Amino acid sequence: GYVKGRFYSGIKPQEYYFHCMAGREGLIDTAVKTSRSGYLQRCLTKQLE
DNA sequence: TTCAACTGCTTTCGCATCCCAACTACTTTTCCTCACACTTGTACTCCA
Repeated sequence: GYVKGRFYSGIKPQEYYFHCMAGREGLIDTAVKTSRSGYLQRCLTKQLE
């Protein structure tokens, strides 16, 4: 998966497929990120009100 | 001096049995159109 191609000249189909793998690894991490810090701040602000 | 159930909490707006009907039947509603049995003379002779 070492892409020697550049976006100016376009990338080959093998290295097009690996670059779609790196494009989905960030989008799946947002998909596991539903509700994280909304209840941490509520617990602090109720005591420290 | 510990095991095991009862325990409230993850966000931030807005999105998002009874009834009905089918078709074919049979029937009622009545009103209209005539016949079927009875009877006295008259006719054709009947017996006097």
